[PDB]
Amino acid sequence: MKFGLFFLNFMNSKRSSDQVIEEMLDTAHYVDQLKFDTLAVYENHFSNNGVVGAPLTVAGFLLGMTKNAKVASLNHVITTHHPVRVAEEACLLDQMSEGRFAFGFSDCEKSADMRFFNRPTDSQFQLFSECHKIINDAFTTGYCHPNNDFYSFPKISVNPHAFTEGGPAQFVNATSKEVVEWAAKLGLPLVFRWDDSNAQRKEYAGLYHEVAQAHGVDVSQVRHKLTLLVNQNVDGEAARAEARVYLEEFVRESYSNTDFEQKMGELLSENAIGTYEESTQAARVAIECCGAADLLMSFESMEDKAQQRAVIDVVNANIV
Amino acid sequence: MKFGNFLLTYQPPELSQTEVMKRLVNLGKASEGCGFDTVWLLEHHFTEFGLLGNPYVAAAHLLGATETLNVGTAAIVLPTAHPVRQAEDVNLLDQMSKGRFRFGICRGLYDKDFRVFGTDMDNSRALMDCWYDLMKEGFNEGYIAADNEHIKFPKIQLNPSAYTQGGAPVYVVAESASTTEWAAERGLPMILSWIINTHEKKAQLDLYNEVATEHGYDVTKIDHCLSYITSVDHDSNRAKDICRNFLGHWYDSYVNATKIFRIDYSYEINPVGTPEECIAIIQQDIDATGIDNICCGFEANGSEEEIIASMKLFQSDVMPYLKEKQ
Ligand SMILES: [Mg+2]
Ligand SMILES: [Mg+2]
Ligand SMILES: [Mg+2]
Repeated sequence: MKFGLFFLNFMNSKRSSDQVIEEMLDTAHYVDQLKFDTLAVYENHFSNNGVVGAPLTVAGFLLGMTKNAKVASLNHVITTHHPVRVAEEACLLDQMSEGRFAFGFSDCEKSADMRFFNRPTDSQFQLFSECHKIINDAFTTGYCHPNNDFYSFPKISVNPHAFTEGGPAQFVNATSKEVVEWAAKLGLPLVFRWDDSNAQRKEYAGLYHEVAQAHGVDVSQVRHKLTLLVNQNVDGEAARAEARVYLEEFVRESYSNTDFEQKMGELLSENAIGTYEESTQAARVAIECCGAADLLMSFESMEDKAQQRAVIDVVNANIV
Repeated sequence: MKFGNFLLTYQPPELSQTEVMKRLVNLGKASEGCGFDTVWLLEHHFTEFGLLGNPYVAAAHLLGATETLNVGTAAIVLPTAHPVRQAEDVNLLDQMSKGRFRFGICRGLYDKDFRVFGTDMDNSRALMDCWYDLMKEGFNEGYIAADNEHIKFPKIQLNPSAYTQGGAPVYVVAESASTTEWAAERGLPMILSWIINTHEKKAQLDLYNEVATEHGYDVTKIDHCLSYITSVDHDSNRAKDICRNFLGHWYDSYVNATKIFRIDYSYEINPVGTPEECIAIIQQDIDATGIDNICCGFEANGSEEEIIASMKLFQSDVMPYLKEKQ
């Protein structure tokens, strides 16, 4: 299994956006020299639950400041963006870094954002799919030329052309059965989400296998990823209390149509939170449930920097 | 005196895209050592005229790789991208780099961009003005809302907050008198064209000052920039031939970009020739304008080695002698 880190960049009234960004950079510098091999950036807009709306821009900075880690967008939302901008940017990151960028992308999880960006939700998946087509055409051929319900313009070279043959590596967020099936058909790797329940991640993993086999796609070599939150403290109760405060707004924003307590309790027990023992066991269970090959962890909920670095260290030693 | 290095990311006939991108990276990284305090990045789409379509992303890379170097766009084509996404980009650059990003903007010259990105080139002026007001609102207030003829969206919290009070410093490529006026009304510095002569530069600044003054800005403290095509060589004619040959290829590429779906005498009004010749041309402009920020493009020079050599000769034999207006 390969291990990496991801950054949510959640802010609050106390932890400002300036502070979280600075913390992300410092963490990136810190782990670049360790065994973690990827640094991924989460995309969020208009709320405190994530201060980075342009993960590709942040990936550029992270690539310029590090030398070893692969840097990735964790869930760049293509559905609400112009696919030519996305392709150009991803290719640009691939070129500037000589292949150290990996393209984690996603469909839109917030209808509000689709509305914001004047994209109809009724044809969401169709939109998503046409976007990806344009991006992939560019990645694989250097050009694109759509004439569909959403984009129509003359054939163009999308510059710069990719540095990596076939474009940078891609992976898609497992956000719906629909996307999961689409990915299996294309043989694309998935990223299972820290905020989904283990039952839901297992369901997605199963569906992917089932669809791939059904269409005869060889996915024996696909490496899925899993994201998980990590918060370790010998006082396990203190770890869960701290993660609770950290996640409260997120659950209210992203899981509004579900019981708050129930959802919060599940996130706290399913993510790698609590004592070292609890945290590690949760992580083993989550990997087993979804069969991911690679694990991305977020250590951000630990407010104490020294404790956070010590936990990153214990994890690193344990890979190593 | 401040010095800027412009990178066009232009693809000359003799280089592949991959070579061009590697050179972009290397040139950016070598600028500070050559005495440049800022690197300026031009935006271009779908043609060899310039391979960098996303200068915010290239700026992020260069800023991540440095500590004290400032990096700017010269310039972002304002209208062709969502103003909210651009405000998020700028604030992220501002925050990550700790205030080293410089936000140069323009109306946009190529119809192809509007066509693909779905914007109406016919309204580029209105769009640039509109987008700027929305971004500035975000920079200043931390939120943005729109309900106009160009765009509409609900009030949203803009993340992250600006690092620089009022947002990253804005610079404007003023291609028209009206653009000059627009910049002056907001007290924004301009990046002057390298294809107009001293007289024209002084005129443009005179028009600008009239307006800025009326608005209450102190015209002596606005960071306007003089831009130049630069080729320094102890062999005058050599620099000139190289420059002329290069512009040949480059002008054609320009014309081609305008149709996908002046410059000639340039050498005479630019620092192209011996360092002494370069000093003379630039000082003439400083003297007439009072500008103290000199921005030069060295790509016409050849290979990366020749470009760097030219940069170093400018650094050793030009930079030290230029003087602020008396
Ligand atoms: Mg107890
Ligand atoms: Mg070659
Ligand atoms: Mg000044």
